[PDB]
Amino acid sequence: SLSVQGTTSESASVNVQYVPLTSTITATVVNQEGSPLAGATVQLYNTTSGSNT
Amino acid sequence: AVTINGITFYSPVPNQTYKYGQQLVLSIQ
Amino acid sequence: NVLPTLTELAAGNGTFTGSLQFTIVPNNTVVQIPSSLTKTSFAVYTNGSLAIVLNGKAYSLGPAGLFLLPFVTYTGSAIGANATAIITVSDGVGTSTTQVPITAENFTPIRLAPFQVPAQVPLPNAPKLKYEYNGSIVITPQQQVLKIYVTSI
Repeated sequence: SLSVQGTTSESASVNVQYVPLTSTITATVVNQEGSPLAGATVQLYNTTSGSNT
Repeated sequence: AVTINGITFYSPVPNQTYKYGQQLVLSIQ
Repeated sequence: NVLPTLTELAAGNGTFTGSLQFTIVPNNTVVQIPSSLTKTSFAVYTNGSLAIVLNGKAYSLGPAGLFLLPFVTYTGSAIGANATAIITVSDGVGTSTTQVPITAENFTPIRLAPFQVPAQVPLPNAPKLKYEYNGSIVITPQQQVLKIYVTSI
């Protein structure tokens, strides 16, 4: 808000914004048949925490 | 520039998005 | 030469004058002013676009807002000659969208002045958009009077 209180009580309502920061990691599986596998479980551990969180 | 409620905003004009470590500077006439 | 060149009137009079004639081009730059303070929301352009009348015609000098004076301050907001107000008025039946072009044939010289200062004498030695009233006005809940003069000459 700019409540510019000079000579004028000017009331502005300037919106601003912020986008959060999220990361997205992808993993892929292929074999010797050259066909992408479905049903494979892949587990991401965050190993920058000093354990397998 | 744009007259929102009396303040000739050169910056901010409404719905202005910011980034991590970005400096808002208040430029107003 | 369509503007003067500076010459003297008599032998060593020491005089240098010219002459500049002005106008405004009506602008169209659509500036919607968001107001959630009152239901009526109001779009006032950038207050004409000042120009110089040379050769009979307008050649722009840019935003006439910061140029010219005065302008009414709808909570600060500069509304003066050469605009359009697109109006969204409300009522118990709903709303209607009206439009009023803001002309300088709609300029309207009105001061609003205190109860204790004369209505038709303005104040140029008090600030243009402000004067501090020093008089006491007591409010009473059935007689809540905010006394002023809306001088409508």
